[PDB]
Amino acid sequence: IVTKSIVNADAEARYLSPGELDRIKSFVAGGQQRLRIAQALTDNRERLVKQAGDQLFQKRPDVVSPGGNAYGQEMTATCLRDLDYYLRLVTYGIVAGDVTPIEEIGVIGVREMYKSLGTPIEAVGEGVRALKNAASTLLSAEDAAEAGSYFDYVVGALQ
Amino acid sequence: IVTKSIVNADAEARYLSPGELDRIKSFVAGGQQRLRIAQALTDNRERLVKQAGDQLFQKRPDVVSPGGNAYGQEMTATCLRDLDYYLRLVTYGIVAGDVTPIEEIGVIGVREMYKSLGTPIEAVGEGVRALKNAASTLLSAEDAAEAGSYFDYVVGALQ
Amino acid sequence: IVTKSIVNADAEARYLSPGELDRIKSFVAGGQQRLRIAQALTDNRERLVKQAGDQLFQKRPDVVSPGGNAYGQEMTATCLRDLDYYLRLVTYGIVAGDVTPIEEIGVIGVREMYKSLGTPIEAVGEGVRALKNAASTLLSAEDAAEAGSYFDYVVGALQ
Amino acid sequence: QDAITAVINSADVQGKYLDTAALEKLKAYFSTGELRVRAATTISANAAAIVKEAVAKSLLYSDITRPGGNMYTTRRYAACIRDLDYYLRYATYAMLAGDPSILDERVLNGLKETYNSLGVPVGATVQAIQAIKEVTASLVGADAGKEMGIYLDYISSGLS
Amino acid sequence: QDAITAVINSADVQGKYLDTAALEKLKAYFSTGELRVRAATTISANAAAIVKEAVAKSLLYSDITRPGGNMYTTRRYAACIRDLDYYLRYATYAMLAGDPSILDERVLNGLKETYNSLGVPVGATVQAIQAIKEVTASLVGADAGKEMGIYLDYISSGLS
Amino acid sequence: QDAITAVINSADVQGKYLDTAALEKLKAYFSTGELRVRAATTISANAAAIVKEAVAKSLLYSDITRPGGNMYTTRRYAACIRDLDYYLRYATYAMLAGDPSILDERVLNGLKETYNSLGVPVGATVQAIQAIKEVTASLVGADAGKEMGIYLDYISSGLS
Amino acid sequence: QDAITAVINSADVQGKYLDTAALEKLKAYFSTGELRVRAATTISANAAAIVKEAVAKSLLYSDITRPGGNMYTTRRYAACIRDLDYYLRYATYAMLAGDPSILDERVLNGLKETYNSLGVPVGATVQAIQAIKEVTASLVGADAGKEMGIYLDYISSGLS
Amino acid sequence: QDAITAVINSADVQGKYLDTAALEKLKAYFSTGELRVRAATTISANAAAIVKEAVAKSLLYSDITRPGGNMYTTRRYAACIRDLDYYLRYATYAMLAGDPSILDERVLNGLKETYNSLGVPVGATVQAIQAIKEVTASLVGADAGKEMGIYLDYISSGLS
Amino acid sequence: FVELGTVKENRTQPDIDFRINQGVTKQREQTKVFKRVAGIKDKAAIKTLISAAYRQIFERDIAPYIAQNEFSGWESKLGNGEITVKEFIEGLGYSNLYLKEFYTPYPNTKVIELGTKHFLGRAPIDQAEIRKYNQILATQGIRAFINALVNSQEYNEVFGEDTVPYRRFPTLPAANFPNTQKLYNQLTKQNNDVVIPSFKPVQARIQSDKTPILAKAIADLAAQAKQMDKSKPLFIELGRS
Amino acid sequence: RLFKITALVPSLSRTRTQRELQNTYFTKLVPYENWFREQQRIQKAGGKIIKVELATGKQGTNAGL
Ligand SMILES: CCC1=C(C)/C(=C/C2=NC(=C\c3[nH]c(/C=C4\NC(=O)[C@H](C)[C@H]4CC)c(C)c3CCC(=O)O)/C(CCC(=O)O)=C2C)NC1=O
Ligand SMILES: CCC1=C(C)/C(=C/C2=NC(=C\c3[nH]c(/C=C4\NC(=O)[C@H](C)[C@H]4CC)c(C)c3CCC(=O)O)/C(CCC(=O)O)=C2C)NC1=O
Ligand SMILES: CCC1=C(C)/C(=C/C2=NC(=C\c3[nH]c(/C=C4\NC(=O)[C@H](C)[C@H]4CC)c(C)c3CCC(=O)O)/C(CCC(=O)O)=C2C)NC1=O
Ligand SMILES: CCC1=C(C)/C(=C/C2=NC(=C\c3[nH]c(/C=C4\NC(=O)[C@H](C)[C@H]4CC)c(C)c3CCC(=O)O)/C(CCC(=O)O)=C2C)NC1=O
Ligand SMILES: CCC1=C(C)/C(=C/C2=NC(=C\c3[nH]c(/C=C4\NC(=O)[C@H](C)[C@H]4CC)c(C)c3CCC(=O)O)/C(CCC(=O)O)=C2C)NC1=O
Ligand SMILES: CCC1=C(C)/C(=C/C2=NC(=C\c3[nH]c(/C=C4\NC(=O)[C@H](C)[C@H]4CC)c(C)c3CCC(=O)O)/C(CCC(=O)O)=C2C)NC1=O
Ligand SMILES: CCC1=C(C)/C(=C/C2=NC(=C\c3[nH]c(/C=C4\NC(=O)[C@H](C)[C@H]4CC)c(C)c3CCC(=O)O)/C(CCC(=O)O)=C2C)NC1=O
Ligand SMILES: CCC1=C(C)/C(=C/C2=NC(=C\c3[nH]c(/C=C4\NC(=O)[C@H](C)[C@H]4CC)c(C)c3CCC(=O)O)/C(CCC(=O)O)=C2C)NC1=O
Repeated sequence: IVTKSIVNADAEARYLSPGELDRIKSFVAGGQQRLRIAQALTDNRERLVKQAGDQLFQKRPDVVSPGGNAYGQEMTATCLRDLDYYLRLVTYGIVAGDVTPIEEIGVIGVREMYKSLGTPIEAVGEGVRALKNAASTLLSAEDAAEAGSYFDYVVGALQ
Repeated sequence: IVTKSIVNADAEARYLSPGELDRIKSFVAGGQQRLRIAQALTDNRERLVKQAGDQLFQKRPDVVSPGGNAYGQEMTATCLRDLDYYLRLVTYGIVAGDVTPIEEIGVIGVREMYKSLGTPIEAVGEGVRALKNAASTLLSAEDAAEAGSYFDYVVGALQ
Repeated sequence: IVTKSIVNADAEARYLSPGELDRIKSFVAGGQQRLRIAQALTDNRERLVKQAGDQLFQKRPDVVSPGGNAYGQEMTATCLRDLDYYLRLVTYGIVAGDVTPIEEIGVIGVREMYKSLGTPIEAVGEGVRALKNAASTLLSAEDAAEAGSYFDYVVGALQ
Repeated sequence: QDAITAVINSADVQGKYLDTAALEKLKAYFSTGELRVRAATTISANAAAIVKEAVAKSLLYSDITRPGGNMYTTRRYAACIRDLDYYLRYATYAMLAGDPSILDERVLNGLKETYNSLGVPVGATVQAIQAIKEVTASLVGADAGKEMGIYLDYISSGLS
Repeated sequence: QDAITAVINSADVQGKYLDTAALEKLKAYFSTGELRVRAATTISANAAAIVKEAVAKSLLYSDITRPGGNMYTTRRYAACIRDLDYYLRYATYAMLAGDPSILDERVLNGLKETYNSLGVPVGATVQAIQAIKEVTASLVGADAGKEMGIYLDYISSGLS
Repeated sequence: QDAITAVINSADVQGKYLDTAALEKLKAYFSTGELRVRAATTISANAAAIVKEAVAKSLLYSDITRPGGNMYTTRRYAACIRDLDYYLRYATYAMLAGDPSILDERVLNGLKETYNSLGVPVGATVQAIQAIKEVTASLVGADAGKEMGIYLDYISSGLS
Repeated sequence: QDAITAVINSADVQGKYLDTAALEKLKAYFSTGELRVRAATTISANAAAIVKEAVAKSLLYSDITRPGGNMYTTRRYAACIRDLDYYLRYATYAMLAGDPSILDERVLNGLKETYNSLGVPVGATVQAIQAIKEVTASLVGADAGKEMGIYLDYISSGLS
Repeated sequence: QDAITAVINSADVQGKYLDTAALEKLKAYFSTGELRVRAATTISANAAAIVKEAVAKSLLYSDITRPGGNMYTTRRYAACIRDLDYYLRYATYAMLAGDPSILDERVLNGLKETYNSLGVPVGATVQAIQAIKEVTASLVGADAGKEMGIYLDYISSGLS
Repeated sequence: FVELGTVKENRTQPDIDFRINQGVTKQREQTKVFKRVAGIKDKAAIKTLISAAYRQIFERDIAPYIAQNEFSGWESKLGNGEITVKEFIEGLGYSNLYLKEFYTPYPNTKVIELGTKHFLGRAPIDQAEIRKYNQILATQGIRAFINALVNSQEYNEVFGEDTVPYRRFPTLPAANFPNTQKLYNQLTKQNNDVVIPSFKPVQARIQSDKTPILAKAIADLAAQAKQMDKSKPLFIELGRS
Repeated sequence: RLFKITALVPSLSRTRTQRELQNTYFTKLVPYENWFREQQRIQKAGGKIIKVELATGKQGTNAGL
């Protein structure tokens, strides 16, 4: 969020306006809660990928069906690896406080990648929704709100 | 919660211990937030039953299927009426502050009732989970936590 | 059935009343038919587990579906092993003449075990119903009645 | 039952949600709970002094404590003190609940049956509960003494 | 008691030996025991289906399951199912014994006292037992449904 | 436990199905159950006569019933008759079960502790159980007297 | 007992007033109570998931759930789930009290006696409590997982 | 003690001469002594290989040999090998004697006291003795492996 | 699938006979409860209940232990039914017979356990439950002790008014299993010595030095005092030693 | 001094499947100092107390019960 304000005041010839300094000071204050939320999502990763695969393959069985992409153990392992990647990028966005280092690695060219891989993007969005539900069950209320923030950004991005 | 402490100190021959008086004073303080949460769940009931039926019939289609119980317009109307009943009991438990006047009317004999009606209890638990999700979207964070409290009690009770 | 009458007359200070001696003499007379029924269910076990898995996975495909518990070869092998266990306990109850040594090993705490394993109990009841149907096809009429007796007890117990 | 639980029950048996009149009732209860708790504390302070002052006002030096009266035997005097302590304690519970249903459920259920079985005089009991009410209305103030006297007069009216 | 035990008792209190009329009664019981046992087996088959069909015939979608009715609360619905299962089970016992004395001894003893204490409606119970009787007379046949309806109507008549 | 229940348990703890040796054991039990039931009936006939004959054989006219002995006081004579009736009754139960586990579970559990606490002579008890065994082996025949004497000698051996 | 009650007791048995070290202890407890309450809430969230994950980590697919093991019978599996739920619940109580005395008073009192009486394996219980500790330290975070693991290791050390 | 010495003792404490059942027992022992001696020879052949294979089956690559386990320190690994060699050697002695009394007298006397004093895990010891039993039953054959497994299971059952 | 649940061992005789009893004792599902559900006109089904009550509340029997047998008015009021089973157990506990069997040879400490074994079916739970019953045996008789024992909301919520007590196998409280098995495995009049005299208070092995963010808080907050505390003017905060 | 009481117990907490008829309604005699805690226990379950009657005892007598 510091790079955001820095390039924001850098396109202008002005310095960083002190309201931006206030938002940086407030983010610096909230960084400890951000780090605890990121560590709580860090250590419990395989539970979240398990419950996300659970809720997704209960929701959409066509990836399980042989016409779909995630058919067989190798393809379903690649599917849960993709969900692991997106959980990792969500933890990066939780620490960074703003969605730039997660959009730069997971969002900015995802539609043409998944189009030329054959997979549907709506099933990936449902998988990140299942990750958001499982992390909402894993965390407290003020933690699940702040995690569902960036999970919500990913779900809106994949659609 | 006052009847709880009163029968609790009434089984004993002692008076109400002043720690119980402290918890009654704190509940008396929080009663205004309880009343606002109950009115917010009150006026928006049909939205919550609509989204609960949405998420349930998307989750479990066997009640929609003709072998299930909630087949046809009359049976699905009785189903949404049951969800309306459980939302009403959740508002009662939100006002009362403790789960006694909701367990006394909705929990204490529900398993044999739903067994001799033919309906599965897990679908009712998923319906109350959908009610909890819709009310979590409807309320703020500290309100959704305190509503998901009693919704969580109902979901644990129906299982 | 002898332990049943013995603890039954043992709670009282009286001896075994001779009507109980008549029922023990009649069970002693029918023991040869009981032993033949148990051996016929004994030697044909893998057929019964095969046809039970057949009729169950035709009836309920969610255990086959990846959201269900019996997904994959290891989980479906554990599923057919559970059906093998229940057939074994049914043969024990056929020999013993009364459902005590089968309820003591398979019934008395099964609901919380299957609840904390994630599996639904109704699918297990349908599996024992499929075992009852296959053993009804395997045996004669007076043998299938007396086997469907204890199979019926297990089906009523798992629900 | 409570006043809260009575409001929830009256809204429940209709299938009604919590309308604004029920919210008014609950907010009035949440306003009055302050003096309810303070009154219950100072009544729990000196219940024995209240019972002593009440028997010294009403029952003592009468014919009731003389031989022939119902409070002559010392076990009957102890039973009298026990009954008055019961009336004061359950009136405290009904004052803090704000609903007299616990008096109907726990005290006034089979009490006239017992008092006519034992030959207990009813009018002297009513006057003793009246003296209890005057002593605790003096001790707690008028504003909480009204609500204390409501449930003590409820016990007195159901007893008669 | 049995029909056998009732015949033995009626012969005993006179000091009479077993004359030919008592032997006729016992031989009629030994003739009817076949369909008695078969009826008891198929009633023990699907008692839950009989109770479900009976409440769907008589009690459901009335005001009784609406709020204000006696079957509104879910513990009261479970108690209703329990009472109907009791009526069917004890009617099965009285059918297999061939003597309604166990209904008088175990069910109909203090039941009107309980149902007037709790405020249970009696006429709706009678109509529910009637619907039970119609469902099991359809399920078992007419020939054993007569004897089942005799003891169910015995429960209904003693209840009223 | 039974012999049936012991066979089922021994097949169960291995996870083994009922193989042919277990079926041989159960069929031998189902062969011997005839004389088991007949022996239990005629032992239940005259248990008091067996205990009377056993004390007349072994314990009477000794120093044990003289003063100084353990059967001198009449409550101690009644306790002696009670203990011998217990030994005969539980030996009947172990004979009909065909498994001595109920003797180990209900009689022989803390019995030497009790008999050394009270100062009860153990050898005279063993000789009394021996006289019980001889009397019931004479009364029931040799073929069931063998199985009766097996469990009575089990009680005698565990007592020593 | 509490940490507050332990500090008050340690100051009381000397007759000492509350000196500054005791005030430091109470203020440290009042600092840590925030994460204590938050940890207790999220452990009360999903206790069944923690017990399920712990038996799937440690006890499942072993010989313990095979025949011959102590968790073979389904009542013994239910008793295993009950014991693990007890360990987690009382560890939650000891975490929120900040004093392990309730573990010593309510859990660890006569537990080795019971587990050696029933033949319960102790080392598998210790490994199951270890898997419980790892799962809840992952679920709650490291900072409250330390205090949860302290009382779970207290149960494990007293059990051994 | 022996099987010979046990038979002689059981005949001696009665004052009985050697009757035909005791001669049957001694002649059965003199029949089985052939394979007893051959089994003892081939177990004395490669006892170190049996202990090595047993720890490689059961105890190795677990948490027990990891730090924190009871076999982490190398003196504790040597003590583990010593205890397993003791179990195998005394089981060989009890197999050749044909009587488990030397296990009760020399091994199983105060062993649970020692293993609960040192904190030695009992269930891992039982599984190690089980792996010993499987390895020597494979090595010696089934016919002598039964008698070897009887005394090894005797050690395992007395240890638990 | 015929491999995931077969054992690979042998389990010969002592391992075959120990895994038989590899858990709780067999007497749990065999102690048959006695319930008064017969009816008023029965004179036979209540005979078993009366002898069953004598078997539970007295350890052995009352036949060779009382001369002119009492409770005949009690048995009559049972058979007629103006008296519940709980008041019959009251009349059994009140009688001077029971006073001579259990109160007279046994002390005031041991009678609490022998009196809660008979009526409540289980040993006393912790020390405070021994303290209250000892005060009741202190300034009141046994006729008030067993009275306050049976009138608790533990007798009438578990056994109920018309059942006799039966031997419970309690689970939830601390050491309420093995004390009960130590009480019930002993026969009548076997050990005069007191089974559980009291509850020895055991000390903890962690007081407050661990629990290491209560302990981190001791430190962090002790060092919170001497770091500049900027809330008041700065000039007063350079002059603090 | 004994009382003849007829009383009813609600049994609200669980759905008993047994006979359980005696407990809901009974007519029993209870002694003098025992009826106190019986009163209290019957009121704990919300039970209706139908009728309290004197069985044994003359009221107003002081010595001799
Ligand atoms: C961190 C940024 C990042 C992303 C987003 C990413 C995606 C990604 N997904 C892939 C495959 C895949 N992705 C999926 C996806 C799914 N299964 C489904 O059914 C759903 C539609 C969805 C997940 C629930 C499947 C099935 C494959 C294998 C497709 C194939 O083999 O052709 C592959 C090719 C195989 C590989 O090298 O892993 C890439 C590169 N890689 C990355 O480094
Ligand atoms: C306030 C306390 C309270 C509860 C709990 C209650 C339940 C209740 N549910 C009923 C029916 C029903 N309940 C359901 C339930 C469902 N649909 C499904 O598939 C799911 C399993 C579930 C809801 C999502 C259905 C389908 C029926 C109609 C069944 C029939 O007609 O047999 C009925 C009978 C019809 C009626 O009179 O409404 C009752 C009494 N009533 C109450 O007064
Ligand atoms: C003889 C008494 C006895 C019973 C009853 C028993 C049940 C039992 N079922 C298990 C697993 C299982 N049980 C099932 C059951 C099923 N598949 C389904 O979809 C249906 C719901 C059902 C059978 C048709 C499944 C899928 C698993 C594996 C679950 C997992 O791995 O988490 C396990 C854990 C794994 C194991 O050790 O076998 C036990 C202990 N074990 C016993 O010793
Ligand atoms: C919580 C509601 C409640 C009440 C009130 C209650 C009363 C009650 N009062 C009793 C006796 C008594 N009650 C009284 C009381 C009185 N007689 C007088 O002259 C005065 C007018 C009045 C005192 C103010 C006396 C004197 C007795 C003694 C009769 C006796 O025991 O011989 C008895 C008989 C047994 C016993 O005391 O222990 C009961 C049950 N029980 C209850 O559960
Ligand atoms: C074996 C003979 C026998 C019977 C019948 C019996 C009945 C009985 N029914 C009861 C309650 C009840 N009984 C009913 C039954 C009904 N109310 C209605 O509206 C319907 C007309 C009818 C069902 C067909 C209900 C609704 C209650 C609940 C009252 C309550 O518990 O709040 C109670 C109060 C306590 C309890 O259920 O657990 C008893 C004792 N006991 C017996 O021993
Ligand atoms: C079911 C298994 C079982 C047994 C055996 C049993 C025995 C038993 N025998 C007892 C006393 C006794 N037992 C005996 C018996 C004997 N003394 C002799 O001299 C003879 C050798 C022998 C009789 C054959 C006597 C004389 C007493 C009386 C001691 C006394 O009460 O003063 C007592 C002390 C209390 C009482 O009788 O009521 C018990 C508990 N309890 C049991 O539960
Ligand atoms: C609050 C503290 C507390 C504990 C722990 C407690 C334990 C306890 N565990 C028991 C049985 C048991 N406990 C276990 C537990 C285990 N066996 C294993 O193999 C595993 C290693 C371990 C589970 C992790 C089992 C399997 C039984 C069943 C024995 C039986 O009932 O047959 C029993 C016997 C009666 C009963 O369960 O209902 C008690 C009292 N009571 C207490 O008050
Ligand atoms: C201390 C005062 C007192 C009395 C009198 C009393 C009597 C009494 N007599 C009874 C029965 C009986 N009472 C009698 C007595 C008689 N019938 C006749 O024909 C004769 C005229 C008369 C004998 C002289 C009989 C024959 C029965 C048996 C009824 C039955 O149990 O089936 C019963 C029913 C239950 C039972 O005996 O155990 C009671 C309670 N209870 C008491 O507490």
